[PDB]
Amino acid sequence: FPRVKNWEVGSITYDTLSAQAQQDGPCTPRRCLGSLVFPRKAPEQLLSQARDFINQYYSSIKRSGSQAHEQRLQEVEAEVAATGTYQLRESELVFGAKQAWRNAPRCVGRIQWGKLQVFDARDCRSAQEMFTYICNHIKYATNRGNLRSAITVFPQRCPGRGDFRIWNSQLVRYAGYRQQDGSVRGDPANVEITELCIQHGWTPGNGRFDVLPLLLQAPDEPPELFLLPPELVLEVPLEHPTLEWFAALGLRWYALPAVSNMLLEIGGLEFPAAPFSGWYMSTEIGTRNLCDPHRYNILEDVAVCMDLDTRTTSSLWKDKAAVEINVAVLHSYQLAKVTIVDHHAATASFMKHLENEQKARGGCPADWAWIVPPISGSLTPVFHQEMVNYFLSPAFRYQPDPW
Amino acid sequence: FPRVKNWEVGSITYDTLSAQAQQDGPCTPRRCLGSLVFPRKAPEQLLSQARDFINQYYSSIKRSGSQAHEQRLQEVEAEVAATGTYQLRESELVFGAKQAWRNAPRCVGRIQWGKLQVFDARDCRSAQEMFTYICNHIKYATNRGNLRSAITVFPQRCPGRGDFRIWNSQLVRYAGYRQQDGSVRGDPANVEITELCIQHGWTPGNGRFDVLPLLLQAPDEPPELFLLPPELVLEVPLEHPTLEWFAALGLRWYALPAVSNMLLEIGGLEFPAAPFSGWYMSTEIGTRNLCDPHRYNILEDVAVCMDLDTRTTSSLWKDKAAVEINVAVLHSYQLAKVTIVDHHAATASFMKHLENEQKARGGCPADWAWIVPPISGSLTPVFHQEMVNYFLSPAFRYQPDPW
Ligand code: HEM
Ligand code: HEM
Ligand SMILES: N=C(Nc1ccc(CCNCc2cccc(NC(=N)c3cncs3)c2)cc1)c1cncs1
Ligand SMILES: N=C(Nc1ccc(CCNCc2cccc(NC(=N)c3cncs3)c2)cc1)c1cncs1
Ligand SMILES: C[C@H](O)[C@H](O)[C@H]1CNc2nc(N)[nH]c(=O)c2N1
Ligand SMILES: C[C@H](O)[C@H](O)[C@H]1CNc2nc(N)[nH]c(=O)c2N1
Ligand SMILES: [Ca+2]
Ligand SMILES: [Ca+2]
Ligand SMILES: [Cl-]
Ligand SMILES: [Cl-]
Ligand SMILES: [Gd]
Ligand SMILES: [Gd]
Ligand SMILES: [Zn+2]
Repeated sequence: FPRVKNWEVGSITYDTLSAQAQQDGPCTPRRCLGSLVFPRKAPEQLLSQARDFINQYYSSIKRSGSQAHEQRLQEVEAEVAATGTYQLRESELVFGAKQAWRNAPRCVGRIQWGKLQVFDARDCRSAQEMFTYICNHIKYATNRGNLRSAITVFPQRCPGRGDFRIWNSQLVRYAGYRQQDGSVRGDPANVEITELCIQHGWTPGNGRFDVLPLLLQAPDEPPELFLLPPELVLEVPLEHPTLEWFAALGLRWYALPAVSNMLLEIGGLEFPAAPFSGWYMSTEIGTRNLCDPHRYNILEDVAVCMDLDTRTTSSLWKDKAAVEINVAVLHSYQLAKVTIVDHHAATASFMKHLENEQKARGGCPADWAWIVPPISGSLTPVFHQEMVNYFLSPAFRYQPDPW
Repeated sequence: FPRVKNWEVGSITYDTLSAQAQQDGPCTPRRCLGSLVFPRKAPEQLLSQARDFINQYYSSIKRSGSQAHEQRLQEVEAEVAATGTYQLRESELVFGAKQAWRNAPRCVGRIQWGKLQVFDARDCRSAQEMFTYICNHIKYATNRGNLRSAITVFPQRCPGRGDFRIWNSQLVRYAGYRQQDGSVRGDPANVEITELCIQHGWTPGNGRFDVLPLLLQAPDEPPELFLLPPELVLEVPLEHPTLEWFAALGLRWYALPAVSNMLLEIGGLEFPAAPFSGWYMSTEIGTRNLCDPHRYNILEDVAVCMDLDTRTTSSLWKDKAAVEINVAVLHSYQLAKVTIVDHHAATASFMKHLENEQKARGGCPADWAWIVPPISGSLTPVFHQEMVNYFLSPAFRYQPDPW
């Protein structure tokens, strides 16, 4: 059991849950690979994961080993012998979706993990039904700006059948257009999906903030291109409380972060289409999406407008510009009554989550590199907290792109 | 070999040097412990370490497999067989100290690793001569503000005789006076060594920036107290370029960071006293030392004087105050003409180092959590660089406090 210390307070805890880690991460005693974004890369096997998820579920509701427990087990045995897969009960699916959030080591927002709206789309067929399940997700989750966590679970993977996939990495993304001068107009992260929407017959725009269509894929069919109703996509134009020229930069961002390209794994079952959404932490927008050199890369533009000395690094013009962009994000979302959390509040809440989980299950998988915010690292309490990273199931996992 | 990606550029390398990692770290495939501050804690083993180190030395001078190379291997073999230990040649000690720096995964300053002044103190015989070696180090390294990197190597550990030790964690450190109610006047990080100085006869001040004496330990002797000559301890009064009241906070910091409590390991030999010094990166002073809640903890005081809304996190008052403190540190050192580097220049030079080392050795041991600075993380290039962490020798190691 690894000993983990908080260096600001001096307290000591032991992570006993890590002993239960299901799958293997990339690290070995010879070398640590914790900084890598991708830690890389049947029926008797499926049953072993299915059984242990069922034992988890019944333990969580006290029905440990009771009458319903053994019958659920024998039910799954027969289903897999008959079909090669099995179906989850609706409560097992809700439980599994929440635990997979709960287990996500890179999520700072997990204090909220017990509050998630699960929409069961497992009866889905055709891309037009996908699109309708999706549009209902967006409307429920946006809630006119009072954002609410939700996940929509499309049908699981099963043998011989194609897959339900959402090709977009998020439900709301801005286009990125390659151009003759080499660079990109819009979001460079989305250059690949933007030329795929264009390939599949989408006439493009020419703005830096053109909302992309959806490329939805039903099993064993090409993807179909749907346009989101513009009144369903809530956006926040960015202004600054005191810098009147900030608004003239024409920056904006969207209200709803809805990740649509990860795979949900519950009890050996795999759901390659299960978009989930919550709300944003301010640094995600104002530091990473707007100030990453390979994203909108606006930081020098703001610094020029602030009349900072951009010819020496030691003036900290980069630091001052980033702070005001983050201020603009917080101010604009609050003025628009869209849910947003600043990085100080979020990390403080994650510390409370760590304490809750220490008592609930003896530890908490956490990825320090991703929990610590991308600005003001050591000004937040998570910087001073040692963390243990490991993989538990149910889980959210990366998956190959469909194409 | 592990594949390593830079996400700003897209470039990919493979760290083939990690396959040579001798000593094991704390991670397993089950769980990564990369965020822990302390990752750890006879003839034929000594020989294999000595042989490896000699091989390194002769590769470094492009004379591998030469007559000199084979003869030095045999010579080390004969001395170990006769005495159980051996002595480094002078040239080997210089090379080994530079390689220990080169190998230190938590150091962002390693672009400089070849420029290191190595003072050989292995004939030192008393605490009094120890103090003279230390004063000569400080005088050379300080160089009236034009800082020069240096290390002084005291005698190696050997059987049947105590170690040389410097009890202080750095050669220059401010007193921390622990108060009855748990508060501290001075630097809270130095409360232990402050109480040991007093217990060993030092008459304490009552300031916040009182320079501590040195407790110097010769073999098999209690530590002895030595006062540093005030004229050898260069200090920088802190002022801000545009906030004139900042000067009235009465803050100061010292010019020379000189770590004195780590163990230097070279070719299986151990040097428990081997102080080394370079110059500061400004975030060490302005962010960690002055703004850590468990250090000087000045953030709220500064934010109040700047008239910031400290009642709500979403004002980003902490971020704004931390930036101006960091500006004051850089401005103040530049005004005093004392060497300092800001976190942007330092991290840019570290990216150059990684490219150099990829060519030279096929990889570079790097601790992401320590290389990324404590403010403005994703605004520096190292945030977006995947890193592999591992232990090479020669090495600087932690060791228990001698009391
Ligand atoms: C309720 C508000 C939420 C906030 C403020 C929040 C915050 C965050 C942040 C800042 C990250 C780091 C993402 C990045 O830097 O790219 C993250 C990661 C993650 N979150 Fe949360 N999150 C929330 C809700 C949710 C929900 C509802 C789920 C799923 C049910 C979830 C699952 C995940 C996963 C799987 C990751 C890791 C993604 C990856 O590894 O790429 N989060 N979260
Ligand atoms: C020349 C300018 C240098 C700069 C700007 C620099 C910078 C740094 C910084 C910022 C750290 C992190 C320290 C902390 O957070 O406590 C570090 C760690 C370290 N530095 Fe450097 N350094 C320099 C020179 C040197 C030299 C000359 C040596 C040894 C000969 C050295 C050896 C180390 C080691 C071993 C560590 C790891 C300390 C630990 O693990 O606690 N550095 N350095
Ligand atoms: N895509 C590539 N790299 C890449 C890899 C990983 C990433 C990180 C993507 N995380 C997006 C994300 C995930 C989780 C939470 C949020 N934020 C939230 N607050 C919420 C979202 N939902 C409910 S809350 C955002 C980005 C890019 C490529 C590599 N090669 C060609 S493309
Ligand atoms: N305090 C404890 N732990 C503790 C453990 C580790 C640490 C980290 C200590 N880094 C000090 C340091 C190291 C390397 C470089 C610099 N900076 C420079 N620029 C240079 C210095 N030389 C040439 S360049 C500063 C600090 C505290 C305790 C344990 N038990 C009771 S207290
Ligand atoms: C190389 C490194 O793992 C990569 O840049 C990580 C670091 N930490 C992160 N932290 C968050 N929150 N989001 C990220 O995308 C990343 N990227
Ligand atoms: C818990 C965590 O490892 C600890 O706070 C580390 C994080 N990164 C660091 N990085 C540097 N450069 N110096 C430090 O002291 C630390 N502290
Ligand atoms: Ca100007
Ligand atoms: Ca000899
Ligand atoms: Cl995003
Ligand atoms: Cl220091
Ligand atoms: Gd102007
Ligand atoms: Gd002024
Ligand atoms: Zn690891």
